[PDB]
Amino acid sequence: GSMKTVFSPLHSRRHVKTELDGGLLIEPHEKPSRAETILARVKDQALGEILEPEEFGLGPVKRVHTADYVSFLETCWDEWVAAGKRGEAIPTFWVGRGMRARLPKDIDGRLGYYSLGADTSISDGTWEAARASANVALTAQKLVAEGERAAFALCRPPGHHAHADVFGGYCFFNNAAIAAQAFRDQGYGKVAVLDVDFHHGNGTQAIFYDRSDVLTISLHGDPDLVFPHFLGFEDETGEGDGEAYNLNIVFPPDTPFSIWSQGLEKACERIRTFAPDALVVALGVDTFEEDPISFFKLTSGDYLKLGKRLEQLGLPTVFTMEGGYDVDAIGVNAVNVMQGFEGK
Amino acid sequence: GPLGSMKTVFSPLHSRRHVKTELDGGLLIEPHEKPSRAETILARVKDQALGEILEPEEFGLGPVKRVHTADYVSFLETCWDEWVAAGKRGEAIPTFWVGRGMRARLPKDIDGRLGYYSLGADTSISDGTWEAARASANVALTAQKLVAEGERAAFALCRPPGHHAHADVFGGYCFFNNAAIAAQAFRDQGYGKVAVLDVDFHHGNGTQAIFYDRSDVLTISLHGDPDLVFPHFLGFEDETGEGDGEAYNLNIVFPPDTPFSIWSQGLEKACERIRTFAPDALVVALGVDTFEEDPISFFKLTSGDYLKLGKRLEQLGLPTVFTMEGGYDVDAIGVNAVNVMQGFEGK
Ligand SMILES: NCCCNCCCCCC(O)(O)C(F)(F)F
Ligand SMILES: NCCCNCCCCCC(O)(O)C(F)(F)F
Ligand SMILES: [K+]
Ligand SMILES: [K+]
Ligand SMILES: [K+]
Ligand SMILES: [K+]
Ligand SMILES: [Mg+2]
Ligand SMILES: [Mg+2]
Ligand SMILES: [Mg+2]
Ligand SMILES: [Mg+2]
Ligand SMILES: [Zn+2]
Ligand SMILES: [Zn+2]
Repeated sequence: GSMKTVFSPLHSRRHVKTELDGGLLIEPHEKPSRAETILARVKDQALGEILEPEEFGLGPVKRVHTADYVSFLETCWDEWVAAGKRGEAIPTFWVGRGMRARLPKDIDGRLGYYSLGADTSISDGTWEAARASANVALTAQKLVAEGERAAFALCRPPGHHAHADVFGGYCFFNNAAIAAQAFRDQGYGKVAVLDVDFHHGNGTQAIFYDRSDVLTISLHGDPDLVFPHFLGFEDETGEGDGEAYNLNIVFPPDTPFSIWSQGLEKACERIRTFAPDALVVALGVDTFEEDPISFFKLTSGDYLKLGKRLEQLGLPTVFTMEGGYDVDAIGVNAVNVMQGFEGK
Repeated sequence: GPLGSMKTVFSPLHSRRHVKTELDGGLLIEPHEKPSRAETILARVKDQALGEILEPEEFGLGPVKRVHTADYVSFLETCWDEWVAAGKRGEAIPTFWVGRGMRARLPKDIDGRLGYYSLGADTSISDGTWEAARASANVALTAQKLVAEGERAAFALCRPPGHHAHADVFGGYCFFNNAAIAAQAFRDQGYGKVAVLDVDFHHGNGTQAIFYDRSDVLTISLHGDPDLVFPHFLGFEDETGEGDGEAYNLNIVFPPDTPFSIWSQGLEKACERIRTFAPDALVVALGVDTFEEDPISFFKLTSGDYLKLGKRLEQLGLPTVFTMEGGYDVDAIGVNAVNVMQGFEGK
């Protein structure tokens, strides 16, 4: 069975040089070779047709992200350079506990207001790559809505950590949330977003937190121990009409696929009772045993089983690429999910 | 000239805080809040024979914990050790924090705790930060005791500074809110009410937050517009307190190129608010980064204006503790800070 992949070469326009890590500025983990290695394996395995995204404009993006946030991402680098800063655009101050969530005028204050971390430098081309990556997800969703059983959105930058008006965790536009909202806007009554990336999809959770029409599930490492730290706990089950439409399943270091799979089954069962009309899978392969910044122990073969189990949900499915940082295996791992899904 | 009567408290342990990196404009550069700041001010204290100089008494963490939460104090004692133990190779700097929409929930990992307890990433923690912050609170508390025991005023030559630290948040180069700690010590010793006046260029956000719902401590700050400058998310003029504290916080905000003539009009307003409040003691959070030559200032105070500031503060007629806050160590840093004390003493 074949599956189409949407890939944009514009991802390379985001090529930052610094990442704040352990008190030093290091080479960034979320680097362009990630997207190129997955794309190469897609070709090598003849998974299916590869296409460039169509341009949907900011309309579908602003169905999820606030107008102010979108404007800020467009002008942030220019404002940063104009203000005389010499590094890449990195937050120095933020709304600390006890302060007001009030938007200030200065670039440093806006940059903290709209962020949850300092590891996600902004520079020239970030706006364009974030736009292109959102259009990648939207093209995959159009492919599925127009007849494809599934499509692979090879997004870079990733998306699942981005709130309606907060960037961080290498994410700017929540590609999965945008594709989910695209389904809803096109008449799909109910959408599930399943987050199998190693880290919590905190952005997706926040975006739909008070809603029952989009079910949000994430499996991830314990946020007591890893990013995002301040969301992702198992007591976060929604609010208002969204109560019982968010589900976090956390795991500790050294978790093997046998145990992680038990969490997947719980997720799948919650999807079954929810009975959605479409599925968005925010796919990260940083659950891999050789991932440099994560502590699960999945093997490359386990990604074939993952894709097989997702296919058994029987839903229209859009895969949005999130994390995964072992550059030798990232291509093999991600395409294995797709090949698993296609019965291979 | 003869030795004056304004005593200065100074701890050599301030040099235990001596960090190598500061995040600024996307670069890790040499920090702006250097040990030479306190040494150069101290040299002017000696050179002007302002008064006796003494080392602080050790008061212990008790008076610190009248202002700061126990969890936060424990965090600052262990932060460096936890950071090294987790394998980080740089100084201890927040990478993630409680962004809008996330929970104010304390996590286990050192990275999460660093972010939970911080409002900024320009304030690296390293070895000796705990000890220097402790010594600096003791500097303020020794100054408070000197005034409680009979002195009209004393100068707490604190480093690191304190006015940006909340009960459980550090940032803006500050760890323990020395001014607040001294204000609470006045209160704990039977002074019915205390006013804390912040003349540093930046908003005293920590002090405001600490007493924000209280009427027994009046908090006033003059500062550059937080729309433009740190701390950005507090310090606006509509923050007037809450609950019992309503009308007991006053922020006085100024734009770029503000001259002493206009800054003094806000100082007159602050002094009037202190007069009708009628406190039993006054704590002045003194920054000299209002100086026209301070690299982060956009006020136009001259060195002579600091003499006029000190004279005006004396006219309040209050028992007064000065805690040293900000001010870059351009050549005149000590001239300017000590000018405040000499003007208070009648120069
Ligand atoms: N310098 C310190 C950064 C350490 N790592 C932060 C964890 C972010 C996880 C990102 C991800 O993998 O979930 C995404 F897909 F969004 F990129
Ligand atoms: N790399 C970014 C830091 C730029 N600096 C602005 C905020 C520092 C204000 C501190 C102060 O002057 O109020 C204190 F008294 F605490 F020292
Ligand atoms: K996840
Ligand atoms: K939901
Ligand atoms: K001030
Ligand atoms: K107050
Ligand atoms: Mg600024
Ligand atoms: Mg390897
Ligand atoms: Mg950590
Ligand atoms: Mg009275
Ligand atoms: Zn991840
Ligand atoms: Zn200052």
